[PDB]
Amino acid sequence: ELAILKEERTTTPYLTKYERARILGTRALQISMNAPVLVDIEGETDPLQIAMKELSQRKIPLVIRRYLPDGSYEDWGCDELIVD
Amino acid sequence: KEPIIVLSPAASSLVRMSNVKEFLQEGKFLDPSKEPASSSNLLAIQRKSSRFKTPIKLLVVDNVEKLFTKSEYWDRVVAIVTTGKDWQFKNYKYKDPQILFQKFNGFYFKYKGDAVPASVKSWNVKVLDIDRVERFSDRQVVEQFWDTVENTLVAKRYKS
Amino acid sequence: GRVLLVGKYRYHDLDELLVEYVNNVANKVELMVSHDKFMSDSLDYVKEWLERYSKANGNRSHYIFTFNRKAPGWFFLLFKLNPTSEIKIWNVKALPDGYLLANNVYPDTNSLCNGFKTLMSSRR
Amino acid sequence: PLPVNLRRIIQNAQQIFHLDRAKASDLTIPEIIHGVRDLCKKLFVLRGENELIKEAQQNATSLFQCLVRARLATRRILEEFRLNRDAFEWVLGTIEAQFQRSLVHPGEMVGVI
Amino acid sequence: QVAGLNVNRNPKFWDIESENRDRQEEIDKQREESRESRVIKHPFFHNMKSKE
Amino acid sequence: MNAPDRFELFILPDDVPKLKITPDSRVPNCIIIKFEREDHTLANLLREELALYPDVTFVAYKVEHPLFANFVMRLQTEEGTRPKQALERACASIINKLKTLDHKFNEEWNIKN
Repeated sequence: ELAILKEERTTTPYLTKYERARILGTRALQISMNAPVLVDIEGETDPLQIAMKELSQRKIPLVIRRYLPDGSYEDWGCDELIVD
Repeated sequence: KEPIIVLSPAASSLVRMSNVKEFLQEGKFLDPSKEPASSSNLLAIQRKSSRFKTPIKLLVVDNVEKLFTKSEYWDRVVAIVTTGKDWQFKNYKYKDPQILFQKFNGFYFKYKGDAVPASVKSWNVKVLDIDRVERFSDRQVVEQFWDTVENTLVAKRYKS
Repeated sequence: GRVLLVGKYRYHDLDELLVEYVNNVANKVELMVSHDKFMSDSLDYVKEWLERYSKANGNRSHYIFTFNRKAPGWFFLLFKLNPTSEIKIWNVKALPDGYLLANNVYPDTNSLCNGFKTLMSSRR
Repeated sequence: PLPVNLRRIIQNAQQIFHLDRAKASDLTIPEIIHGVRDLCKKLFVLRGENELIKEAQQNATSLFQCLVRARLATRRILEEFRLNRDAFEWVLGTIEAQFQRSLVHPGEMVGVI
Repeated sequence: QVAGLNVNRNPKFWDIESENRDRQEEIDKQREESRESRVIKHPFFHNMKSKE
Repeated sequence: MNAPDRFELFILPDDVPKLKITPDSRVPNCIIIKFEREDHTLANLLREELALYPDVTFVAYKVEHPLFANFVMRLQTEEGTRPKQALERACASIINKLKTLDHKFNEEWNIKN
């Protein structure tokens, strides 16, 4: 009902800076709470740096839910949003 | 005698023998992981430049063990592509990376936004960035690479 | 792991291991296949062909190479001195530096053949 | 004040591709016309196939399209800037990407700003 | 000092066999552990069986 | 309250080496030397002595921050000469200059006493 189908999604296909910041913060917190890491870590130790490395490779297992003003929403995977 | 361009046989290299021709010559970048592996370790490419009246023919070599029996071949080397790995240089003319990189042009290809390896930052090599999504900048990156290579070729007074 | 071991061979990363071991082994396997004395068919067919060729050419000793289907990465060296001599099979391992036969490393297929002939002459 | 600086893009292209020298361009006129015409339809401010959405999208970029067509005219490209082909696709791609990067981000608290 | 109790374990009135059997049951339970899969990031790495 | 101890300007901690040398791989035959608990007094002397050697092609130094007592020096010699040998030659030469200066001053002072 409220969910919007993937074919009719009309929001921007890019990761906004607020979404990028929130995704990085959440992923860093989750990694700091011993969540599995989906990318190989060479010598990195900072959770924020690991989160940025995951984001650059489109490996973050999170979904953005963008709320339209009327209450409907669109679910975008972080692996399908374009990041600068 | 055609000049030689040396590529890293590492599997993590963004430029391999499979996609080197379409990248350096045609200017279009393809992901080498999806491309099938190339059986031939020798390839020839053509470069068109405003600095030269005629296109230049160059030889691309992945492994120098079977193609660098003579020392005079090292005089033809105009570019070296490395993945930041020390073990590439076990059989090279200068087994130490530093001296090799002051005596030869070193290039490292990385995706835009990725962090440079520590050994690469400690070496005298150029850094070339390829965007993951937009494909119009591939020609620009190739142009930078060829600008450096052509500067080296003109400095060597090569005849074509 | 920071250190990788394949038998006595020691490597430091997956790419180093791959390039130094697997590529060299594949090149040596191709050289063995491209060699004039190679036959990839079944072992029984190889034995039959060797028997026929020895019977037709009983003035010389004939040796051929074939795949070791039971032990991957190896090769069976079947040689028959004469039609009256039994077919003897020797084990050859495809190593990065060459071929291991009778605990001896031969850089190329021709060197392996020369070493096999020298071993036969010395043991004779 | 208008988005994406066109003069900077053009001189960057000239420096990148070495567009000096009296060399003749290989850029055909139909390529210029069709490239600029197609570029003036990829400046997405609003997504969607709705007719009212398309009308709003066309309205939102009128001044910028006027700027782009003023700069990337056929005579100016062939004579004043002397771009070749590769420079031309590079300029078009850069214009599109920079315009996409210059949009406002949903979630701005523009009232406080 | 583990079996510090002085309970008479006479086989006539004590089922030594049952207590022993339960003892290997609980010891095998202690031996029981858990294992999980391994995840590696490499272009030529694939989580497949030998036949796969 | 937060003022550091004054003896930290010249007293060297046990775990801190007086002199750390690391190569500079960007250019051939170059090293970076980090002097601890030193300042312009030694640095300027060494720099101006080394600048006169024909086999030294680049010498410089900088004090990163006045509140920390250390300086870092960049030295880069010709192909034949190792930079550390040039640094040793500079030190010995300045020592000889100071020695002859002291001898001459003593002679003059005795004459004019």
